[PDB]
Amino acid sequence: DDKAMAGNFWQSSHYLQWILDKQDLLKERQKDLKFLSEEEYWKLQIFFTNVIQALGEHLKLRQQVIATATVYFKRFYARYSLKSIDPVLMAPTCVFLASKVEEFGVVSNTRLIAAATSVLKTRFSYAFPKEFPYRMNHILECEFYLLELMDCCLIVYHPYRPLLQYVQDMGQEDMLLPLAWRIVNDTYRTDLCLLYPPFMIALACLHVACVVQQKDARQWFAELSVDMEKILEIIRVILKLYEQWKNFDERKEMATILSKMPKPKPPP
Amino acid sequence: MDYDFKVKLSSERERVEDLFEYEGCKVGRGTYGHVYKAKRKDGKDDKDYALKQIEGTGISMSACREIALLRELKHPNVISLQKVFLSHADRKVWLLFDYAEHDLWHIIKFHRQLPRGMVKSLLYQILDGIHYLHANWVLHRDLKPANILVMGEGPERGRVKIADMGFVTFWYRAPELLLGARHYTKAIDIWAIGCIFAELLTSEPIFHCRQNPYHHDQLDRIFNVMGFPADKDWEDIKKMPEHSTLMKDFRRNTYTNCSLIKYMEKHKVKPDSKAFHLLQKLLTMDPIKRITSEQAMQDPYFLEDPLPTSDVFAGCQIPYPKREFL
Ligand SMILES: Cc1ccc(-n2nc(C(C)(C)C)cc2NC(=O)NCCO)cc1
Repeated sequence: DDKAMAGNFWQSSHYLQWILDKQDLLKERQKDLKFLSEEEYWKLQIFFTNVIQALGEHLKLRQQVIATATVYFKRFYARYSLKSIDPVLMAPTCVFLASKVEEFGVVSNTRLIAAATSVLKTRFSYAFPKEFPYRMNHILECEFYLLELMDCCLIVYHPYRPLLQYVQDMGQEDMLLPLAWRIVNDTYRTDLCLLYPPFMIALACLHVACVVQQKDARQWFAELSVDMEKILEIIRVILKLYEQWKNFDERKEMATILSKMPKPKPPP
Repeated sequence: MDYDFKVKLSSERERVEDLFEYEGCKVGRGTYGHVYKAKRKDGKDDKDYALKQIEGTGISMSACREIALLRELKHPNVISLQKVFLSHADRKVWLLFDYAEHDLWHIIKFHRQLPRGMVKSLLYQILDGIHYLHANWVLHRDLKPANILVMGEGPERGRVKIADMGFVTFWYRAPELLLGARHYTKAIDIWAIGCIFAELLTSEPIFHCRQNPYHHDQLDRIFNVMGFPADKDWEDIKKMPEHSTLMKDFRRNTYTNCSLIKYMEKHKVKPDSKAFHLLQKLLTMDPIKRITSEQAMQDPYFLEDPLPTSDVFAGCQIPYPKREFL
């Protein structure tokens, strides 16, 4: 058995439309950088990446659904501003839609909202004093805006499948996989998934996993056939994020940072 | 939400009513929704389009599944999604497909015999299309003459397009599903293609039957045509959930006279023809003894004169009635 469109990545809508050029991404970001510093924008990305992981965990969705919900979120705000739709509303909308795409079903109108409300209250009260203000009609409306901006591109490929295939090939699943898998999770704190094919991210995470546990895989890697200059770019971003992580007190800074986000203009 | 955002997207968004003329032109009323023959009002197109309003409102499993899959799929023989309209006013979803004037149900209906160049052509493009979906682990799950669309006059003259319209016919259902197998497989699709091929050869549904997954009479007809499987023909028939029930209700000696050769001889098809030999590898009772779509495409039936034509009609005049509105 196997999953639908598993080996179609190179003719996929992910590849053909949603691997963006970095310069275009940072250009459209300059809208929100008049209200936030470079540092503060990436801290938000991490924060809402944690919001999405917690929601997915409360709902008991598998890791593949959480990653798809995250990529939708990134896709949206890669193109449009933080003022456009409240990211408090977008995050549970991304999990909702992703859960329908990965074939786990419609989350109940009661369950999705109780999920949103309980997770912001319990795990995120430091950034959110007030209870979750949105109801299911706001979710349904947002979902409609989400599907439009993505040009109905729903199938998302991730690094977890090729990561398992490489580590099987190494013969080291017990030794290297648990850690490499965890580094893949962490990459979602960054723009990587909009800039590199998922297999290349996989290799980079596998490489950091090898350095960490001191396993020599010099020749295995050189025996592969890929632009290593690209894999080195990714490895640099992964190493970078672990220094960002270290210096960032999500809990002691996010309420101030959230207050600086641009405001959704209301009707007159 | 930001107000400038709402109004800008609102202004710019393409609407179904604005760009397409479809009122009165309802061609099908399926279980997944209603299908319309749609003319493009805005200038540059005399080409017609099939427009589908997905039943229900919002993004149901059905809606999300169809959008997601067909937005990725790209093959000449699988039907192609041209555009999605999301209508905010009433939360209805519209899908735009290439309009297909014909289908194998109406073609087979009309001949109540088909030329053999046409049969072979039709079969090869079904195999081609199904192979693509199967390579992508996309199972059809309900192949039959009405889901095999054929493109009428224009740039894709005679090209088969595989679809899924939606909606009692267990005539195309493999025997493992009648004995209660849980999952759909690639082999289940191929059985149904064998049924379609026999029907193209003879114009009669091979396993035609009068109106739980178990169905006694559908099984009887299969056995009347194909004869009762011997243990050695299907060793894991014993593993099937309804095998006890099968052994209760049926006796193999009832079907001693019955075989595929004898059915197909009776309808003027020779049992030493390449046509017949490929049909038997398609209509094999045991799924694991059923050849793949790739293998059928390699069969020397498609090398024997006449070759598959790209145009199923091979230049000739299309004598089939066009689609009536509803
Ligand atoms: C819920 C749902 C309904 C139909 C489809 N579907 N699937 C296919 C295959 C043959 C490529 C697998 C084609 C379609 N849909 C259609 O062909 N729709 C046109 C009129 O309904 C998918 C999902």
